[PDB]
Amino acid sequence: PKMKTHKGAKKRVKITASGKVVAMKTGKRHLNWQKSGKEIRQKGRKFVLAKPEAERIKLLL
Amino acid sequence: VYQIPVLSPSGRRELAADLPAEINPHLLWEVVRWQLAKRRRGTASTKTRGEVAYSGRKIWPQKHTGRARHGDIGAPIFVGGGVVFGPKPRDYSYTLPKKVRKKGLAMAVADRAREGKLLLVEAFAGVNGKTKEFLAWAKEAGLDGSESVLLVTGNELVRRAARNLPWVVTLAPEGLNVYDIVRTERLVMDLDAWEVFQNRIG
Amino acid sequence: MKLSDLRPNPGANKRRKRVGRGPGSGHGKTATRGHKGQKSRSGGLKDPRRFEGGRSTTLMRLPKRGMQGQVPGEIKRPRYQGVNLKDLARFEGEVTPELLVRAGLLKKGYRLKILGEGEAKPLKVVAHAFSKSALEKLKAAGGEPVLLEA
Amino acid sequence: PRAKTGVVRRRKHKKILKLAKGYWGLRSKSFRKARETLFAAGNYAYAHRKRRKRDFRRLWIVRINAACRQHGLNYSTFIHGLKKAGIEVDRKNLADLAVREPQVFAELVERAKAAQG
RNA sequence: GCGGGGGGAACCUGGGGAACUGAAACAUCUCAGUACCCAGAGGAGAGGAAAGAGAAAUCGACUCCCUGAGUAGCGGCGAGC
RNA sequence: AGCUGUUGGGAAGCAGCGCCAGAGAGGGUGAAAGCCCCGUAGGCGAAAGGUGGGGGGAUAGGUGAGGGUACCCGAGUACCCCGUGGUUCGUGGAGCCAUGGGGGAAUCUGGGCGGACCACCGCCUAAGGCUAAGUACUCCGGGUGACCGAUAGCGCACCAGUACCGUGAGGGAAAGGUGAAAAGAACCCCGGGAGGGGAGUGAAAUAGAGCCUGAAACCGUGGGCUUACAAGCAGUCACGGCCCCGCAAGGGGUUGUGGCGUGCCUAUUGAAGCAUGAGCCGGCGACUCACGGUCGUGGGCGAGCUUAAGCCGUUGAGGCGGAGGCGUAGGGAAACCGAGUCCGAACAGGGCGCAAACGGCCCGCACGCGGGCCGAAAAGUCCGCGGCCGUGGACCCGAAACCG
RNA sequence: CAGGUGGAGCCUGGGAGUGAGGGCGCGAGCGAUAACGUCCGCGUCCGAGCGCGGGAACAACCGAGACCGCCAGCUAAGGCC
RNA sequence: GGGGGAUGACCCCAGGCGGUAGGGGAGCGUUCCCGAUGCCGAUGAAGGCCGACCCGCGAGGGCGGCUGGAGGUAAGGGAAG
RNA sequence: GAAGGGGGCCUGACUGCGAGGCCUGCAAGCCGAGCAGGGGCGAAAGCCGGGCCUAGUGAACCGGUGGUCCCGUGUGGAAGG
Ligand SMILES: [Mg+2]
Ligand SMILES: [Mg+2]
Ligand SMILES: [Mg+2]
Ligand SMILES: [Mg+2]
Ligand SMILES: [Mg+2]
Ligand SMILES: [Mg+2]
Ligand SMILES: [Mg+2]
Ligand SMILES: [Mg+2]
Ligand SMILES: [Mg+2]
Ligand SMILES: [Mg+2]
Ligand SMILES: [Mg+2]
Ligand SMILES: [Mg+2]
Ligand SMILES: [Mg+2]
Ligand SMILES: [Mg+2]
Ligand SMILES: [Mg+2]
Ligand SMILES: [Mg+2]
Ligand SMILES: [Mg+2]
Ligand SMILES: [Mg+2]
Ligand SMILES: [Mg+2]
Ligand SMILES: [Mg+2]
Ligand SMILES: [Mg+2]
Ligand SMILES: [Mg+2]
Ligand SMILES: [Mg+2]
Ligand SMILES: [Mg+2]
Ligand SMILES: [Mg+2]
Ligand SMILES: [Mg+2]
Ligand SMILES: [Mg+2]
Ligand SMILES: [Mg+2]
Ligand SMILES: [Mg+2]
Ligand SMILES: [Mg+2]
Ligand SMILES: [Mg+2]
Ligand SMILES: [Mg+2]
Ligand SMILES: [Mg+2]
Ligand SMILES: [Mg+2]
Ligand SMILES: [Mg+2]
Ligand SMILES: [Mg+2]
Ligand SMILES: [Mg+2]
Ligand SMILES: [Mg+2]
Ligand SMILES: [Mg+2]
Ligand SMILES: [Mg+2]
Ligand SMILES: [Mg+2]
Ligand SMILES: [Mg+2]
Ligand SMILES: [Mg+2]
Ligand SMILES: [Mg+2]
Ligand SMILES: [Mg+2]
Ligand SMILES: [Mg+2]
Ligand SMILES: [Mg+2]
Ligand SMILES: [Mg+2]
Ligand SMILES: [Mg+2]
Ligand SMILES: [Mg+2]
Ligand SMILES: [Mg+2]
Ligand SMILES: [Mg+2]
Ligand SMILES: [Mg+2]
Ligand SMILES: [Mg+2]
Ligand SMILES: [Mg+2]
Ligand SMILES: [Mg+2]
Ligand SMILES: [Mg+2]
Ligand SMILES: [Mg+2]
Ligand SMILES: [Mg+2]
Ligand SMILES: [Mg+2]
Ligand SMILES: [Mg+2]
Ligand SMILES: [Mg+2]
Ligand SMILES: [Mg+2]
Ligand SMILES: [Mg+2]
Ligand SMILES: [Mg+2]
Ligand SMILES: [Mg+2]
Ligand SMILES: [Mg+2]
Ligand SMILES: [Mg+2]
Ligand SMILES: [Mg+2]
Ligand SMILES: [Mg+2]
Ligand SMILES: [Mg+2]
Ligand SMILES: [Mg+2]
Ligand SMILES: [Mg+2]
Ligand SMILES: [Mg+2]
Ligand SMILES: [Mg+2]
Ligand SMILES: [Mg+2]
Ligand SMILES: [Mg+2]
Ligand SMILES: [Mg+2]
Ligand SMILES: [Mg+2]
Ligand SMILES: [Mg+2]
Ligand SMILES: [Mg+2]
Ligand SMILES: [Mg+2]
Ligand SMILES: [Mg+2]
Ligand SMILES: [Mg+2]
Ligand SMILES: [Mg+2]
Ligand SMILES: [Mg+2]
Ligand SMILES: [Mg+2]
Ligand SMILES: [Mg+2]
Ligand SMILES: [Mg+2]
Ligand SMILES: [Mg+2]
Ligand SMILES: [Mg+2]
Ligand SMILES: [Mg+2]
Ligand SMILES: [Mg+2]
Ligand SMILES: [Mg+2]
Ligand SMILES: [Mg+2]
Ligand SMILES: [Mg+2]
Ligand SMILES: [Mg+2]
Ligand SMILES: [Mg+2]
Ligand SMILES: [Mg+2]
Ligand SMILES: [Mg+2]
Ligand SMILES: [Mg+2]
Ligand SMILES: [Mg+2]
Ligand SMILES: [Mg+2]
Ligand SMILES: [Mg+2]
Ligand SMILES: [Mg+2]
Ligand SMILES: [Mg+2]
Ligand SMILES: [Mg+2]
Ligand SMILES: [Mg+2]
Ligand SMILES: [Mg+2]
Ligand SMILES: [Mg+2]
Ligand SMILES: [Mg+2]
Ligand SMILES: [Mg+2]
Ligand SMILES: [Mg+2]
Ligand SMILES: [Mg+2]
Ligand SMILES: [Mg+2]
Ligand SMILES: [Mg+2]
Ligand SMILES: [Mg+2]
Ligand SMILES: [Mg+2]
Ligand SMILES: [Mg+2]
Ligand SMILES: [Mg+2]
Ligand SMILES: [Mg+2]
Ligand SMILES: [Mg+2]
Ligand SMILES: [Mg+2]
Ligand SMILES: [Mg+2]
Ligand SMILES: [Mg+2]
Ligand SMILES: [Mg+2]
Ligand SMILES: [Mg+2]
Ligand SMILES: [Mg+2]
Ligand SMILES: [Mg+2]
Ligand SMILES: [Mg+2]
Ligand SMILES: [Mg+2]
Ligand SMILES: [Mg+2]
Ligand SMILES: [Mg+2]
Ligand SMILES: [Mg+2]
Ligand SMILES: [Mg+2]
Ligand SMILES: [Mg+2]
Ligand SMILES: [Mg+2]
Ligand SMILES: [Mg+2]
Ligand SMILES: [Mg+2]
Ligand SMILES: [Mg+2]
Ligand SMILES: [Mg+2]
Ligand SMILES: [Mg+2]
Ligand SMILES: [Mg+2]
Ligand SMILES: [Mg+2]
Ligand SMILES: [Mg+2]
Ligand SMILES: [Mg+2]
Ligand SMILES: [Mg+2]
Ligand SMILES: [Mg+2]
Ligand SMILES: [Mg+2]
Ligand SMILES: [Mg+2]
Ligand SMILES: [Mg+2]
Ligand SMILES: [Mg+2]
Ligand SMILES: [Mg+2]
Ligand SMILES: [Mg+2]
Ligand SMILES: [Mg+2]
Ligand SMILES: [Mg+2]
Ligand SMILES: [Mg+2]
Ligand SMILES: [Mg+2]
Ligand SMILES: [Mg+2]
Ligand SMILES: [Mg+2]
Ligand SMILES: [Mg+2]
Ligand SMILES: [Mg+2]
Ligand SMILES: [Mg+2]
Ligand SMILES: [Mg+2]
Ligand SMILES: [Mg+2]
Ligand SMILES: [Mg+2]
Ligand SMILES: [Mg+2]
Ligand SMILES: [Mg+2]
Ligand SMILES: [Mg+2]
Ligand SMILES: [Mg+2]
Ligand SMILES: [Mg+2]
Ligand SMILES: [Mg+2]
Ligand SMILES: [Mg+2]
Ligand SMILES: [Mg+2]
Ligand SMILES: [Mg+2]
Ligand SMILES: [Mg+2]
Ligand SMILES: [Mg+2]
Ligand SMILES: [Mg+2]
Ligand SMILES: [Mg+2]
Ligand SMILES: [Mg+2]
Ligand SMILES: [Mg+2]
Ligand SMILES: [Mg+2]
Ligand SMILES: [Mg+2]
Ligand SMILES: [Mg+2]
Ligand SMILES: [Mg+2]
Ligand SMILES: [Mg+2]
Ligand SMILES: [Mg+2]
Ligand SMILES: [Mg+2]
Ligand SMILES: [Mg+2]
Ligand SMILES: [Mg+2]
Ligand SMILES: [Mg+2]
Ligand SMILES: [Mg+2]
Ligand SMILES: [Mg+2]
Ligand SMILES: [Mg+2]
Ligand SMILES: [Mg+2]
Ligand SMILES: [Mg+2]
Ligand SMILES: [Mg+2]
Ligand SMILES: [Mg+2]
Ligand SMILES: [Mg+2]
Ligand SMILES: [Mg+2]
Ligand SMILES: [Mg+2]
Ligand SMILES: [Mg+2]
Ligand SMILES: [Mg+2]
Repeated sequence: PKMKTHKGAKKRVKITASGKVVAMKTGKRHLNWQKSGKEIRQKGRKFVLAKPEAERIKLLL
Repeated sequence: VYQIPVLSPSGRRELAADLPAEINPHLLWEVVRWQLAKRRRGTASTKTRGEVAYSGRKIWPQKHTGRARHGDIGAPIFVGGGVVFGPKPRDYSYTLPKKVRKKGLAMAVADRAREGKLLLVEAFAGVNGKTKEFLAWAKEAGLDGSESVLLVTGNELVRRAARNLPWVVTLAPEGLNVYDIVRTERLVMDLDAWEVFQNRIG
Repeated sequence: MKLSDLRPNPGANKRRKRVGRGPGSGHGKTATRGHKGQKSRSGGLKDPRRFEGGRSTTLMRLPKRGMQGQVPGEIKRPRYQGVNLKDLARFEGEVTPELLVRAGLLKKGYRLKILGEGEAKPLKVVAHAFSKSALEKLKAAGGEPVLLEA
Repeated sequence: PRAKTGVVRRRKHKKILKLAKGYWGLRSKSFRKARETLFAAGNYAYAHRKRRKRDFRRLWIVRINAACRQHGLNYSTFIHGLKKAGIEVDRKNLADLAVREPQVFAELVERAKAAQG
């Protein structure tokens, strides 16, 4: 039957125009009473590598 | 292809047709595959170990019996047991691209014209649905039953007349299909049937 | 042309891979599954795209796309679809969001918004919204109304 | 359509059972014991074809090393003789010559020790 | 006086209603309102003529198919639904 | 609408001249028949019973405007609260519909709903009931099959839910075929019969009823070669003998001696292994299908590609159907903007994004240009094929168990 | 920076199997300067070369990488009563 | 692989060609469908039993004899119990 | 030739970023010039995005708290995000 999109994946991952899988950055909202401002600041998105191939495959649809 | 011979009681004129230049034997084959696929009845079935008649009871203990090791006798290892991966009813049809159905129908006719085995005719004259009457007209037209003919006409009576000839497959104009063209050596339509076929393509 | 003449082109019809037959077939006995355990077993493995063998997977990243929706559901609101100037450069006469569907660019559920990329044309273009770049690009040639009725 | 085993299996069994003609006991009656035996016979022949070449040369040598031992000579030297004598003949196989053509062998014995004595 | 009673392959509605299994353990969740038990109906049964939909000054009973859509959402926000 | 001749046990085969066809589907007839038989195309047919959704006809029933009055408009109901179910909603901001418990109205200025609540703006009139058709199924009858063909197909082609097993619920098999025709072997001989031998029937009797074909394991009788001082996975390579075929050279069979030689499968670092499995033979026995996905590949059409359900048509004829889907724009949680966008105070920086490929014919200066044309090719999309994946029993067999 | 055209290298993608190794040499730890012990490192072979020669016989020591045929020749290890 | 323009399946030339798990490529055969209102078939179908013969590397395909006594099915394709 | 000891002012235990790399199966971990804002110390050159360095640590989910633009299920709010 129709395959099912993985809502866990859809809620925390985005596929870009060129088929890249772009996720947020781990480890910045829970224990930072003081990590370097450089640390907490360097939290934009990143690109998963050769294994978004798998993430891609559970969103397809 | 343009050199197609019309046939009137006045004289064997010549009609010019658009008909594609070259044919695509693959596309032609693809249409035939489809035509014969869809008409498939898909009516072959078998019973799985769950659909067989036998009880679900385990046949012997499982240990110390000195015998082998089994559950129910409906298992495929057993003679008279279920059938693994056997056939079930299924639909062999698919939806071949319409733009392709056209093409193939066109090319199929073309190919016939390209070899001159195509012929348009008018009103016949050997109508009033009687095979002997048609058979008489057919003669005066060249069709001597030396090669198979696909007779395409809307006229009910002409078809009645030809139907029974072992060398004639007769068909209505809206029934034009490529498989029937390719089975039959000659292609014989009337004008009120070339018109419909003409509007089918394009 | 003849029935014994049809056939297709080389490929198009490959020969299925009949494995688990006899040796020198290439794939006999172990039927290409190679001895093994779980994967070679019938039902086989869990699901490679997710399962990582017991360790936490990459369900360890935190959703951002905050705003996942709540229970009454998606909120109705006008969806705008952008079509470029280069795209409608093929038309001459009018150009209405209605016509642009038939053409195969608009899509029926969306309102019209023409965008920059492309060069403008001296025609009357009816839409719901115009891009900065687009409003300018064509103001130098043709005229264009904004929509908001019914 | 259902393609039953039909006739195919009996045929393959007949083919091999025929190759196993004359074997001992079941090795010629049971398709299985027959096929096992043929495996063996298949490798033996192959190996024994490569060593039939050995077994003959071996024989030729013994035959020679005896005919020229009649004329006071080690096979080992005899061969060295012909090597230097330029005589790349003998082809060891051709020492039925030493048996069919004794005088022709004797003359070779002479040309043999003639060089390097 | 009239009627009921009991039976029928499957199909239908109602009253009840599991577990294995899945979650690579497990309890919420799943399997599943399934299997099954009971009552009732008929050639079908249910449903049906808005105290309805839900953003369009919109549509108009019910049933059924295609689509909408694996969307909207639900979810130890896990499996999955 | 067909007769003759011919071979044959048998003609429908072959041959010679014909004929029908709205009928050349098919099945029979001694073998292979349009025209012999039964049918087929095309027509026709109900006294009686059933049906009758179609045509007709009845009957029930139905149909007014304005003004005033405020009479009626479904109660343990709405409503609220507690406990739960249903919905995609698992207590969630939790509405809606349902309701076990408590409290408990109103009658158009009344009440319910639009996802807590309030306002506003709208929708609808709860607590009575019925309602064809489009839908589901297949005990039953029929028609079709790139469905099975007696280990298959239903468990059952055969007096099978039988024999048989079980206290019972229940379980549950095996088992088809002489011949065209019984013409199914009078009589005689051996025998108590059984059986056989002649005779006889037959085209055939190793078609004789334990009957079509009659494979293999397995058991015999006869013949050739071979063997009682030799020892081994039984073979193999050599030579030699003896037997057979052939003019011939050559080959077939057997085996005396010599050389070489650790079964098959499985599982293992490693097996002849004293590790697993197998007495042998025959038959059955395991990578599938659907729907999605992702690649590749054969084609169609390409800024487009394609229909779904249905409708019409149909000697196994196709066509229509544009709802819809994918693609043509991305970036952002979003508002939003957009070839850009997001972070940002930034006109830093960076993230993720946009950039028409060839030939050739036209021209602005000539060897391209600059942009266009003519069609090669192609983003994309559609169908087929193949690999693989997701979900399903998902390669087949096997538990200990759990629950009704 | 040069040589090196190789079943070399690199890039994008489809399909995998393996994730139980073992002997030997050399270098260490553990052990007893024990184990056909055990754990690493660098090599090699067996694995998959239980094919061929030598080592009496013998997966991994020596020789040597078996496409097929020959009643031809040269050799390797090892041998030549 | 490089040649000789036959462009294959031709002749040259030179190289590679042990192999388990596995990847890839070509083929053989079985059942069924189109090819079939056809063709083979009683002067003998399928199946069976021989063969020292022919073709193919091989899976196999022929051919001939005996048995059998009514079916079988090319070339080229298509689908799988 | 300070990273050690003493004192003076100060809070860069900054905000917005980040070329390029280290490491690396993933996810992480690490170093970092430079630009901008607004600063600190210094005459200046300049240094400053904690500590001579290498341990002092915890993905995601679920919630709490303070902000802020953003969404707010007919609409304005509100609930909740
Ligand atoms: Mg710190
Ligand atoms: Mg059963
Ligand atoms: Mg039963
Ligand atoms: Mg069962
Ligand atoms: Mg049971
Ligand atoms: Mg036993
Ligand atoms: Mg049975
Ligand atoms: Mg069965
Ligand atoms: Mg398919
Ligand atoms: Mg279809
Ligand atoms: Mg259709
Ligand atoms: Mg006909
Ligand atoms: Mg293949
Ligand atoms: Mg392979
Ligand atoms: Mg292999
Ligand atoms: Mg594999
Ligand atoms: Mg195994
Ligand atoms: Mg293992
Ligand atoms: Mg194992
Ligand atoms: Mg299983
Ligand atoms: Mg499993
Ligand atoms: Mg753990
Ligand atoms: Mg089989
Ligand atoms: Mg022999
Ligand atoms: Mg040699
Ligand atoms: Mg020499
Ligand atoms: Mg009743
Ligand atoms: Mg009843
Ligand atoms: Mg009852
Ligand atoms: Mg119920
Ligand atoms: Mg129920
Ligand atoms: Mg009840
Ligand atoms: Mg219930
Ligand atoms: Mg449970
Ligand atoms: Mg699962
Ligand atoms: Mg579980
Ligand atoms: Mg589990
Ligand atoms: Mg457990
Ligand atoms: Mg449920
Ligand atoms: Mg009942
Ligand atoms: Mg009905
Ligand atoms: Mg009804
Ligand atoms: Mg009702
Ligand atoms: Mg009403
Ligand atoms: Mg109404
Ligand atoms: Mg939440
Ligand atoms: Mg559910
Ligand atoms: Mg006669
Ligand atoms: Mg006759
Ligand atoms: Mg005739
Ligand atoms: Mg007919
Ligand atoms: Mg006969
Ligand atoms: Mg017959
Ligand atoms: Mg005939
Ligand atoms: Mg014939
Ligand atoms: Mg007939
Ligand atoms: Mg005749
Ligand atoms: Mg009729
Ligand atoms: Mg009558
Ligand atoms: Mg009638
Ligand atoms: Mg009547
Ligand atoms: Mg009526
Ligand atoms: Mg009426
Ligand atoms: Mg009236
Ligand atoms: Mg009134
Ligand atoms: Mg009034
Ligand atoms: Mg009311
Ligand atoms: Mg309420
Ligand atoms: Mg309330
Ligand atoms: Mg409540
Ligand atoms: Mg609930
Ligand atoms: Mg919860
Ligand atoms: Mg919630
Ligand atoms: Mg709720
Ligand atoms: Mg609830
Ligand atoms: Mg409310
Ligand atoms: Mg309520
Ligand atoms: Mg209540
Ligand atoms: Mg009111
Ligand atoms: Mg409402
Ligand atoms: Mg609201
Ligand atoms: Mg409340
Ligand atoms: Mg309403
Ligand atoms: Mg009512
Ligand atoms: Mg009703
Ligand atoms: Mg029936
Ligand atoms: Mg069959
Ligand atoms: Mg049959
Ligand atoms: Mg039987
Ligand atoms: Mg049976
Ligand atoms: Mg049989
Ligand atoms: Mg039945
Ligand atoms: Mg049975
Ligand atoms: Mg019976
Ligand atoms: Mg009993
Ligand atoms: Mg009994
Ligand atoms: Mg029988
Ligand atoms: Mg009979
Ligand atoms: Mg008969
Ligand atoms: Mg007597
Ligand atoms: Mg007798
Ligand atoms: Mg007799
Ligand atoms: Mg006679
Ligand atoms: Mg006879
Ligand atoms: Mg007799
Ligand atoms: Mg016989
Ligand atoms: Mg017999
Ligand atoms: Mg017979
Ligand atoms: Mg018998
Ligand atoms: Mg017969
Ligand atoms: Mg018999
Ligand atoms: Mg004997
Ligand atoms: Mg002695
Ligand atoms: Mg002796
Ligand atoms: Mg002995
Ligand atoms: Mg021996
Ligand atoms: Mg001999
Ligand atoms: Mg001989
Ligand atoms: Mg010996
Ligand atoms: Mg021997
Ligand atoms: Mg020996
Ligand atoms: Mg084992
Ligand atoms: Mg072991
Ligand atoms: Mg072991
Ligand atoms: Mg033993
Ligand atoms: Mg043991
Ligand atoms: Mg053993
Ligand atoms: Mg074991
Ligand atoms: Mg085994
Ligand atoms: Mg045993
Ligand atoms: Mg036994
Ligand atoms: Mg067998
Ligand atoms: Mg698929
Ligand atoms: Mg695919
Ligand atoms: Mg119709
Ligand atoms: Mg897509
Ligand atoms: Mg967008
Ligand atoms: Mg987005
Ligand atoms: Mg901002
Ligand atoms: Mg901004
Ligand atoms: Mg910028
Ligand atoms: Mg960029
Ligand atoms: Mg193209
Ligand atoms: Mg394409
Ligand atoms: Mg599978
Ligand atoms: Mg089982
Ligand atoms: Mg119980
Ligand atoms: Mg270099
Ligand atoms: Mg390599
Ligand atoms: Mg690569
Ligand atoms: Mg891959
Ligand atoms: Mg492991
Ligand atoms: Mg390990
Ligand atoms: Mg190790
Ligand atoms: Mg190793
Ligand atoms: Mg090693
Ligand atoms: Mg050793
Ligand atoms: Mg040493
Ligand atoms: Mg040691
Ligand atoms: Mg060891
Ligand atoms: Mg070494
Ligand atoms: Mg291994
Ligand atoms: Mg070795
Ligand atoms: Mg090696
Ligand atoms: Mg060994
Ligand atoms: Mg050895
Ligand atoms: Mg040795
Ligand atoms: Mg050795
Ligand atoms: Mg080699
Ligand atoms: Mg070599
Ligand atoms: Mg030498
Ligand atoms: Mg030496
Ligand atoms: Mg020695
Ligand atoms: Mg070439
Ligand atoms: Mg070569
Ligand atoms: Mg190889
Ligand atoms: Mg390849
Ligand atoms: Mg084949
Ligand atoms: Mg046919
Ligand atoms: Mg004939
Ligand atoms: Mg005859
Ligand atoms: Mg014969
Ligand atoms: Mg057959
Ligand atoms: Mg043969
Ligand atoms: Mg035969
Ligand atoms: Mg005969
Ligand atoms: Mg055939
Ligand atoms: Mg055949
Ligand atoms: Mg074929
Ligand atoms: Mg099978
Ligand atoms: Mg200090
Ligand atoms: Mg200080
Ligand atoms: Mg970086
Ligand atoms: Mg750290
Ligand atoms: Mg520190
Ligand atoms: Mg969790
Ligand atoms: Mg929160
Ligand atoms: Mg949160
Ligand atoms: Mg707002
Ligand atoms: Mg709403
Ligand atoms: Mg609101
Ligand atoms: Mg909050
Ligand atoms: Mg907030």
